[PDB]
Amino acid sequence: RHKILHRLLQ
Amino acid sequence: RHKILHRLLQ
Amino acid sequence: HMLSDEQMQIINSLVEAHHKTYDDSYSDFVRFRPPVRLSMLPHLADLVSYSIQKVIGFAKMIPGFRDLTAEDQIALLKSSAIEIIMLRSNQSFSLEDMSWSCGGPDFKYCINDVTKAGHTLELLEPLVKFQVGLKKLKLHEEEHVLLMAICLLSPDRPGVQDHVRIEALQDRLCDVLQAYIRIQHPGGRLLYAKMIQKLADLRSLNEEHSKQYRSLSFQPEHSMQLTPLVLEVFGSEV
Amino acid sequence: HMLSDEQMQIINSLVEAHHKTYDDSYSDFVRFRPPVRLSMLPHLADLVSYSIQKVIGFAKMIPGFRDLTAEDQIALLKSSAIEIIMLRSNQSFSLEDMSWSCGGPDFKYCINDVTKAGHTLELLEPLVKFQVGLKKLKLHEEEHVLLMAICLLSPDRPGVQDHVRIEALQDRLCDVLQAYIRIQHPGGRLLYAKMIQKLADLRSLNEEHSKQYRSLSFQPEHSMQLTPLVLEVFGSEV
Ligand SMILES: C=C1/C(=C\C=C2/CCC[C@@]3(C)[C@H]2CC[C@]3(C)C#CC#CC(O)(C(F)(F)F)C(F)(F)F)C[C@@H](O)C[C@@H]1O
Ligand SMILES: C=C1/C(=C\C=C2/CCC[C@@]3(C)[C@H]2CC[C@]3(C)C#CC#CC(O)(C(F)(F)F)C(F)(F)F)C[C@@H](O)C[C@@H]1O
Repeated sequence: RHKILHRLLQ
Repeated sequence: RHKILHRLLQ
Repeated sequence: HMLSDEQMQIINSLVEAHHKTYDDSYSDFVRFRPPVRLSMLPHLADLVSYSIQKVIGFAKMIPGFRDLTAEDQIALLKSSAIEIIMLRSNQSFSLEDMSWSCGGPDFKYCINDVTKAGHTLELLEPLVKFQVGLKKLKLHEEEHVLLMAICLLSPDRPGVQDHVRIEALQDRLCDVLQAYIRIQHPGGRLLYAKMIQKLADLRSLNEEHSKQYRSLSFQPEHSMQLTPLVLEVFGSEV
Repeated sequence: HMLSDEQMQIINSLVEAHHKTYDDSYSDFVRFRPPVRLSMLPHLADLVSYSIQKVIGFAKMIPGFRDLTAEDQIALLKSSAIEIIMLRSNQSFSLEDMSWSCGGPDFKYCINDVTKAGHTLELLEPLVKFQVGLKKLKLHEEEHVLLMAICLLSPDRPGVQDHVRIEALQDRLCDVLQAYIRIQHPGGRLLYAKMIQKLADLRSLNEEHSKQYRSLSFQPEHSMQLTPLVLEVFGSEV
């Protein structure tokens, strides 16, 4: 999962 | 699911 | 005619429930993430999340709600919540400046404020038009609180199971309103119809909000600014 | 000896990364849910969530990190995050009043403050003892920032896949530190060892925090006060 971490990692 | 709603509904 | 003792009780427990879940001072808003002029998203998410809890405490005190299965209670709440919020928020809405005023200038939200929280005019315009009409109906406390419980106990929601029991509840409540108005409200022989229509407006409004929230929640940079409860209630898990 | 151009560069890009992800004015803290004296849980959740984002921006600028697989980057971040936070938070820690001071009296957190956010003395006591020891090592900026990147690039984390590549990275970095100290730090021939031990302390600290957060997050009344990012990072999804 980790939707937010993926985004924040651009 | 709904962990929070279950609690808030005591 | 005059209302029965049972009807009278229903009104009483409903108005009490409203007072216990609505703080007319809005003093708790200083505990939200501050308003900023999507700069307004953190504060309004904090505002809605707060209201959802109040809407839950309200529903818990509606006669009969507590006696439904948890599944159904969650189902009714997940789909009516934003409508109760729009409904209850009429109390802070002001016609003189066309905005929700909540104890100060920082806590005064116009359309432009909510536009900085990720919503479009497509929602906010019919919403304000809604709040004005509703404001103009000059509802009694008893009527306002009834209308909200009616909205909560709508059986035509996705997910309900005992639609038979929930319909019985809603009708019982509608009789109380239809009755109350007849007896206790002078010059309101179209009012019941006007309130029923207000319900139909809320469904449209629910739909537009759901479209926009879905847009908003699908972007992680924005959904991370939401709250676990908001995400639970407005999210689509079965 | 003297450092190579490559080593020198590493130091440079690391210190730059630190400055870009650490605001010495703490002015952004006024955007958190206010501190209240579990009254402190909303503010500290907002604080940690903020720091996690900064820790992420920092890691993104570590040479080599960006070139790992996302899986590994998430794995390193999910397990080292609180340690980087404890590490970076030394910059605000003060020996004179034994607390983290962040621009004001409202943003000054002692042990008693964090106890009102759902943590016990079992964590907070070794933590303060940790922060003092670390404070007493009087690290250079270069050393402080190195130590954090070393901690991030630990290959002995649950979930890492290319432990070979990550170990290479960490060693490269340790050489830079071991070297830097030798050359640029007078009177620190035990320091490297002292810093390495500081890493071992952080693991204990990580464990205690994880126990307590697990306790905290298992109660919905409390976890609802946390943030989506906190929940993601400190949560246990694979
Ligand atoms: C909520 C109340 C009051 C004002 C209400 C107001 C004035 C502010 C804007 C509100 C909140 C409006 C009613 C509905 C509306 C236009 C909205 C929204 C939204 C949204 C979100 O999508 C967002 F943006 F991400 F936050 C969601 F779902 F995450 F929350 C103030 C008091 O009357 C209490 C009452 O309980
Ligand atoms: C975080 C920083 C600073 C102070 C740090 C401080 C001072 C306040 C307490 C902190 C946060 C401490 C470092 C770690 C500790 C004892 C903690 C914690 C916690 C926790 C939670 O379980 C809780 F409680 F639910 F919020 C979690 F996971 F949800 F966040 C201030 C600046 O140096 C920036 C730095 O980036």
